[PDB]
Amino acid sequence: AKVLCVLYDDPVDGYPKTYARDDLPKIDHYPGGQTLPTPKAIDFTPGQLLGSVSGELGLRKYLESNGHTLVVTSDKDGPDSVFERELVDADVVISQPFWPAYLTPERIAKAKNLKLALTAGIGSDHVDLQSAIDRNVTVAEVTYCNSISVAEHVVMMILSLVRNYLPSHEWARKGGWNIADCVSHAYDLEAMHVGTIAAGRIGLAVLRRLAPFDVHLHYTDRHRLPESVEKELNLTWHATREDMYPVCDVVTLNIPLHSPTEHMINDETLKLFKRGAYIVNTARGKLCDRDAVARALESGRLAGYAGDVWFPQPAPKDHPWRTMPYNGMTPHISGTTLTAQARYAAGTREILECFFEGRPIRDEYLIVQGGALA
Amino acid sequence: AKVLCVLYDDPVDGYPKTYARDDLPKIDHYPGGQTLPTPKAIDFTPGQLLGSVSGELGLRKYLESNGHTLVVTSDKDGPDSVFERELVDADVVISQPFWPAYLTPERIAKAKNLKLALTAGIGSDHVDLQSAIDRNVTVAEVTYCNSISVAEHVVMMILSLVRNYLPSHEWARKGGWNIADCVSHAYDLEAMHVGTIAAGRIGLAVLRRLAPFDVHLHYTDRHRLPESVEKELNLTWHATREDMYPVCDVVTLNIPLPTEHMINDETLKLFKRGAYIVNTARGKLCDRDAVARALESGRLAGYAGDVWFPQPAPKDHPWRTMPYNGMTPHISGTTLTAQARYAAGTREILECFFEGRPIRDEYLIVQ
Repeated sequence: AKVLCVLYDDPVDGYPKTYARDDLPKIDHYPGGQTLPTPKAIDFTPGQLLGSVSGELGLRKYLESNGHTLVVTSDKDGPDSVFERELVDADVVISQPFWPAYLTPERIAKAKNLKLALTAGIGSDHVDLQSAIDRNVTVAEVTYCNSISVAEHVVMMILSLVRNYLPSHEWARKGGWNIADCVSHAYDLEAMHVGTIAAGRIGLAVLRRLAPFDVHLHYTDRHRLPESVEKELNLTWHATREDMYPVCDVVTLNIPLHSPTEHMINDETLKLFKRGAYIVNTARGKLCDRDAVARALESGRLAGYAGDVWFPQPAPKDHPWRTMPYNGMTPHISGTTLTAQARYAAGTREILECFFEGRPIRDEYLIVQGGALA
Repeated sequence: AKVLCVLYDDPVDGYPKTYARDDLPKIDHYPGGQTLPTPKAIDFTPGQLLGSVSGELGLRKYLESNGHTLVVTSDKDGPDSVFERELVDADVVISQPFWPAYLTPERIAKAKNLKLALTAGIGSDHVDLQSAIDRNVTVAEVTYCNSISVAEHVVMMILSLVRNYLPSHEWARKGGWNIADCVSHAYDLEAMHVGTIAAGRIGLAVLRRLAPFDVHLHYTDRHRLPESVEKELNLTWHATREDMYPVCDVVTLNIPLPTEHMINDETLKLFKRGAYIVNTARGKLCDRDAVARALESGRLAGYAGDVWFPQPAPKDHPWRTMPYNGMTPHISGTTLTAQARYAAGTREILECFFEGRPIRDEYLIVQ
């Protein structure tokens, strides 16, 4: 079988020979009881860069020693890409949400051998599920692999925005001091009101991490949490987003998106936010209208905006979110720390081991199986 | 009475006319039950810049309407400074740890009217306590005013170091993308081992905030915590600092912090490869060049903090540009929120002092 794996580029100075640490902290299960990936062996050392082209998710020795071929590339866009060329006979397709190879209906029609579409990470919005069903293609992902990673990124960005960390650090780097210039936009997070639009794996990990900061926690969702959990973390429920925005000092947008309406945060909806509110958006770039946010930060209606998702993606070099006032942006990297890479590389092999050996793939990994959802 | 108050400079662009928000979140007491400052009135709006010379801690109308003198200045260094010249007849001296007016024994000897040395904030290391004791000068501070602020700064700096936030943000700002350059030095904080050198108001606030991240918490101190509290956060006790270093992925130095170059080339050999240090206690707790060398060789994966030696740091201080630093200027306990609290506390203390009523017990260092 031919396995076609799309990964992002190597570092500027080349693939790393040495790393900052020797191993990763021991973790056994996710919050809720789901165990970490359980392949029968790995050919990488946890902590290596696996999501880049030279890392190959640690898969080559496993597949080549079993008679399979592995084609790794970063060229994924357009009909003339390496991906679309190798896709015609590819049995398995692997890519990450951070550098995704889209399986459009057109492309699936061209994939005459396709049997398995594997997401090295979380999310399958790049895969047309209807075409997979019609072609009996299995669609799986490594569920829960980086949910905690995203939650850490969010809490860090909340603190950085409220406390004015990034301009303050620049004063240190440029050789200045300027205490008053640092702190005239700096607040404590304590006792602020923080709300999340979804209480999933990410949203609930964020809620638990914000609690000891003595903030007032709010949330909306499709579906309420048990009042067991609402009691434990002393949460306020809102039936709609719009009911939650005006009471919140900080709003975080994560997945799952109940109603993915593009531009659901725009100039009109931003009138519902308190003056000087903060938004942290890791869900999707087009959830917020690009210029409404930029206007809001330049006018002071928003006191800060941070996130790692953009539109378009990757962002052009003059994207306003790169340099607008009081932004805490990073590239799309939050769920691909070296730690998260070890988990979804292990999960990728566990899925490939189950697939090639004819064993059942984990129930929680499956999105589409044998011609229907799973 | 003449009140001499030293504050830091206004912003480069001038004193602000408008602010990012209209008010501050309501807080009633600190962890432990101590209530926030309770002056009989404040003449400022919570959220204004009060720690700069034009902010004046909101005090001028209060002191001038009562017949007092108020001299505000930012010139505090050397014998020819406004502070040292105005100090000879000063009854009250006020300054913040972030821009401290040092009360040396020489200066205290020159202050023939001095009766109260007030810290707009926490800490009196800039005041020679023996000279204050020998001369019946009261030393007071606004206890607990910014302990939570510092603790937030520490957890924020820990996350930024482990996840490589600042180089990642720099790639975005410069127009790059470079996912692998961002994340080839980025890890999760979950399940790491984190230890603190002191479990005081700050150190214990840091521990409580790290707990839901599923880290393994360690600590040393002069006195153990109650086993009620050691349990709540699954703390591991260490009798000495040295015993704590080798098990820690992250080490934080907090006050009340051998306390002078206790982190040096010999001591750094006790740390795990890829350890992170966050130092908000004092700049000299760490040897300046031993830390930088450790970052250049890869023994340390990150160092962040807001305290330096010397202070303010000269423009070529190595900590400004060394690899994997998360430094800020000395600002962690002077957010607008903390300013509102210790400006109110400063007035509460001055009201008690001039009216002859007892100062709060928890405010007093020397009486």
